[PDB]
Amino acid sequence: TYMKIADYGQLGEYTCDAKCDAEFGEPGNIRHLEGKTYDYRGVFCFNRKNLQ
Amino acid sequence: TYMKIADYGQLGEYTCDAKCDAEFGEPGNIRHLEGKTYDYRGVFCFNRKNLQ
Repeated sequence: TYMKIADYGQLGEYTCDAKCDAEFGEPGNIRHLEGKTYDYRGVFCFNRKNLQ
Repeated sequence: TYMKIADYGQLGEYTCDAKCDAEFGEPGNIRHLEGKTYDYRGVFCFNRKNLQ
């Protein structure tokens, strides 16, 4: 698994220079998603004399 | 007791040189049998003066 940072939120807003506080902004998502892995295999035979 | 192995089995068969296997053979017998032993004894007497 791994992280999938989606979109940075809008944090600042350019307020007026009188208020003694900021204003809330939109958050960001991280979307911790995963993924699997597959396998590959096979076989093959032989004789012993027919190979010597 | 002692061993009495009867007869060695027939193991090999001169098979064809294509099959990836042998063929089973007859077994052998061992006949763990026993035997006892007998005893032999007797007595004979004498006088004492008549022997001096």
